[PDB]
Amino acid sequence: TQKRRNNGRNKHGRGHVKFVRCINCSRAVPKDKAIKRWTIRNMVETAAIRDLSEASVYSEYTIPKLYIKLQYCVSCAIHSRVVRVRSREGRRIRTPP
Amino acid sequence: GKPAGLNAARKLRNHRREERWADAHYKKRLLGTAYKSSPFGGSSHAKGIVVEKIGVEAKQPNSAIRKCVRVQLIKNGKKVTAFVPHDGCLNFVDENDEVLLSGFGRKGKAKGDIPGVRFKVVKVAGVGLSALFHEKKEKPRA
Amino acid sequence: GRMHSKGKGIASSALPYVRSPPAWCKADADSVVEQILKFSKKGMSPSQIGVTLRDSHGIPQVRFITGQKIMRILKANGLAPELPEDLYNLIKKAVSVRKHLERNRKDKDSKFRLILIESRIHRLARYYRKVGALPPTWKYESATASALVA
Amino acid sequence: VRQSVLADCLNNIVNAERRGRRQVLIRPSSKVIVKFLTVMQKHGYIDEFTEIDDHRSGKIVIQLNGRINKCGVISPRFNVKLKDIEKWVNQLLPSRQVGVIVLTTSRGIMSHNEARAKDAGGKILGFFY
Amino acid sequence: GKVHGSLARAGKVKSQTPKVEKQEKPKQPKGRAYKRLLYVRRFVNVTNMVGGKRRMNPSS
RNA sequence: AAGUUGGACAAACUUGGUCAUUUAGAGGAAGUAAAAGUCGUAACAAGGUUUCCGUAGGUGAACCUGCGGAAGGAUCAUUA
RNA sequence: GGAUAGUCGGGGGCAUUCGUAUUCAAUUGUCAGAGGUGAAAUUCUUGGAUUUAUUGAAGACGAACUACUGCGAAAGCAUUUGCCAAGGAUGUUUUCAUUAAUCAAGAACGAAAGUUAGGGGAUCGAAGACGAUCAGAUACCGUCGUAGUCUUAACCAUAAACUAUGCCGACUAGGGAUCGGGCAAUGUUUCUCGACUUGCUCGGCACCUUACGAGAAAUCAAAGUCUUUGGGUUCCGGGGGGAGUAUGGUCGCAAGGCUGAAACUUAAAGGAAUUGACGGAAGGGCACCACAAUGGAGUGGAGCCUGCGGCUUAAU
RNA sequence: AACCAGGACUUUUACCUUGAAAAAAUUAGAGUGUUCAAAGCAGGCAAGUUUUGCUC
RNA sequence: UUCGAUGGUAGGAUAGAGGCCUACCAUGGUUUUAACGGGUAACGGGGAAUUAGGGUUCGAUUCCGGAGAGGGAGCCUGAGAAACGGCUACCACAUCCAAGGAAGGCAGCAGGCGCGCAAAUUACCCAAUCCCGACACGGGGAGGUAGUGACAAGAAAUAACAAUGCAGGGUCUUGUAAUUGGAAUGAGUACAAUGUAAAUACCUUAACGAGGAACAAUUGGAGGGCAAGUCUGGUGCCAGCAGCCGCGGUAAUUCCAGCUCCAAUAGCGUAUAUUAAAGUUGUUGCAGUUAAAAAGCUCGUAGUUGAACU
Ligand SMILES: [Zn+2]
Repeated sequence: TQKRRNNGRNKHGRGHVKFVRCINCSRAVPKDKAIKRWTIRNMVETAAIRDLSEASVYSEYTIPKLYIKLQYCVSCAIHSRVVRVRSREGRRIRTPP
Repeated sequence: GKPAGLNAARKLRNHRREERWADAHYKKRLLGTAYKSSPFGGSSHAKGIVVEKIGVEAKQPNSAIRKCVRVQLIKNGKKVTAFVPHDGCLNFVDENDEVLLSGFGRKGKAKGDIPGVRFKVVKVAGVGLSALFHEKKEKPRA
Repeated sequence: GRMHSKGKGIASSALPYVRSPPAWCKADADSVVEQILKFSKKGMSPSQIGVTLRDSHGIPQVRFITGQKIMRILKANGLAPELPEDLYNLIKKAVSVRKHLERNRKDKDSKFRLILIESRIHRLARYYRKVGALPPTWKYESATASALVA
Repeated sequence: VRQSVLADCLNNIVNAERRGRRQVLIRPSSKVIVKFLTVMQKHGYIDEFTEIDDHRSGKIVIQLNGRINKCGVISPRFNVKLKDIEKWVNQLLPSRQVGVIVLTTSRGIMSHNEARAKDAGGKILGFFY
Repeated sequence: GKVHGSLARAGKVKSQTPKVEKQEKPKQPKGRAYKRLLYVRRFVNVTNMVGGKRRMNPSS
């Protein structure tokens, strides 16, 4: 029974896709079949901005930030709750929440 | 799908002939299993020489002693099994009684819960069945 | 569908319903014939010259005026090439691929393309042999394909 | 490659009739198609049809008036004798009074009843009802 | 296919069922007479009506 | 006429080989019908190391692992 | 089918440019732990471990941009540049004129792994080596590490080699995105063309709705135009095991590949979907026969009433 | 010459129609009262002379 | 393809054509449209069975053609035989034997042994059909006639005429009748006439010729498929049924005994082979995403299919 029309991943007009590695476990996962998530974080805590401003120079200069991308396999994404099992009708909703 | 040309008779006939062997009925009928591998040679009835008696156990969900007999065919000497229809006649059917065997109905398949039985006794010692159970005709002297 | 491809392109040319030269195009049906003969004397392709009369000279489809095809006109006038245009072009392409293959020994894609061209050239040669446009003994040669193209 | 233009014409006609459209366009055109259309038009299943004559095989625009359940082709065109007409009618036609089988006999393309009157068999082209 | 069997227990019941006697009965015509007889009593002489059961083998 | 020299037809017999069938043959490796026992998930749930395919090694047992694939997955989804 | 013009493409081959990452080597600043795991353990480290700074070498690989986007017959293809051969679509009043579709046989290519050798071998890593782990671990886990992963020249020939869906041709409903091409804009913008937007069309990758229609249903713009059954053409199956097993033939140096049964046995295997049940699955909650609480009282610890099994007797 | 008529006219077919030629038994089926029937190919007149025969 | 396989020349042999054979000369002939080899539990056909159509199976067998007389081989006579109810030689059988020898063939008609699941009289006749011959007359186990069988087919006998309390129904009408009398009696027993070569049988036909043992009609089933039992006694997941499901551990409608009914009827049942079912062999007319099955992809030959127009 074909659960998903995509068969679990988006791939059309192609025969092979270069695989990548997971993060929590580092499993072999296809590039499209993986789960891509964005975690844009700051270099300090929300409560550490005041301490940094008191103990910084350069006239309260803008604190930088870190952009990193995470690739999760199916099992790790489900376990880490970044991706969860949905109902049959709700599976088709590809729009992010 | 299948060719639909006015001159595709050879292709249709060849495909039908090649695929006809898939059917079990055609394969049996054309391989001569009723004569070579079968205990008989296509005969409806045959005669045999009794060897012994076996109380074959019944498979699930039953458990019974069916007082079957092990027989040796007269024409070939091979050993097969036979079933006694009437009840309690085991003492009546002895060994080396020149028994008469026939099929059972499935054309070479086991009947019910007893594996390895395909033949049943029609006549024994020339007196036949259905008479020694009602005491209509008694067995002859041997 | 494409002969040796998965494409289904339908690009072509739609000839007009009219079969007559334009009003101003007083091509007089003989100056064009002389122009075609001059364009064939150098040895240009019949398709290429027909393009030149369509673009530079401004001549309509040459049949509508001259009454005969480009190939037919030059054949009647005697300037008939030894081999058909499509036959010669395919042999040229096959020769070029084989010359590339003998240098680059690790081009399996080019070898496959060469095999397709060899299939195409043989089928076209078989048709031309059947139609009688060529001598009956026209066995295509792999070693002398350079001879056949030139 | 197009193997039989008659099959394409009849498939287009039956498809348009199922869709309910009152007009249908058939490309290309041939004498067999014209003869088949004439037979069904004479029998009353087909309204006027006009043959657009370009410098090609041609095109046909047919006015559909309903009252057609199914029109189809019989491929390959089996040779049909006089005694085979009854078998073909039983196999294809809904009954002995409804439906027409078109045969290309020696005297031309016509219905099975007319061919039977002509006392000449031929090859089966198709059917319509 | 199992090496197991008690040859003595065969025909156990047949040797212990008591044998009863049979009551003599007058002759009943058979064949066409029986077919005619059942036809004569097939729709008229009925006591199993009221329900439509038509039990030709009554039980009590 | 019997007999005799040559020619062919040549039945049949010895010696060997080949073909089809059958009968042997201890013993070795298979599964099916299977006395209690034996046995943990290898698979059925995230079957408790997600599953499966090809390939190679290793392991009393299903099997474990390396490489590449598929979801028939437990994800059709991160546009910020 | 062949030209011809602008193109387009992570299509192919050869040469060539760049990138940091990993590991290693020298030297320098320093000393207590460093690694690793849920917790460990092994190993190395006051001899200079880990970290940090400079230089150099090795091979592998092209992150981010990387997309329900592109190319290739498929397998597959992602750093720059140059060369060579080629390909589809588009435009075309370009050329030939049926030159076409399908394939038994027959041949080219054919992931990864496997083989023969040479070169090369950083990381990972079959086999293997150790230490927790449960009762046993022998496997998962951590470090090291063999063949292997790279390239050259020869092999084979299979995978869930998938779109579980052969190829060609015609018809069949609504929408919006998307790649390539072309047509039109007294539309915007740019130091003669390009970028953006809009409309039309052809050729692709797809998506949402609907079901006239199909199916056993899941679902399907094909799996529709099929009891109203016929456009053309290859491959393949006839209940499950036995068994892709034995034997036979054939290709390969080999592992193995192709072809490929019978006897015997079974009344069922199998697909879709529904309802309960279960999950060391998730999400909402509810509970001193659940926990948190510094909990309070206790039983169990000593001895007795009463009842239950063992013992005795004849009945206990 | 051709103008009229007559003999041959398929280049070569497949296809369709029809005809010739070709066992009987069999099958379908026509006719006929083995008392019906399976049958068989026989049969029928004529009810007042019992007809030196006729008819399928 | 030698020791003839393809063709040519010449010759021999045959009744005659011919590589049928011989000498020479060239290497030819068949074949994926299946040559060659193998199996056939294969004599072929008219035909038979099933029956929408299409199809599938069978044909040893009343007719036609072919081969054979245990197995081959050779030959005389004769127009015609490689004859076997003609002969010769060998092999395998069996045979009288003074041990020197002769010698024989029922797959012809009856009959016997054996293999067998399986198949009949060591009967009568040339009267009908035709055949042979020197022939109006002879012969014909060809053929006809009869005898025994369980079966291949077609027709019907086991009866019906009344009184009978009641269930009734409606003074009209069926029922079992522990009952009787008169009616219609047909098979058989037996001399006649036909029949027949003579007989058997058949039609007519001297006469005798049923009251309950009359002159007793049975085979399977009664849970479903598929029709008919929660009726009674015995065993009790045992005995056993049971084509399949399924029943049987004391209330057994399915086990064995009584009763009743059901389908068929001188027939019923069982086994095997085949057909319809099977649209599960699909040309008509199957199916290939997930149930069995689209080859990893591409080229492309036989093969199939092939745009429109005269
Ligand atoms: Zn992971």
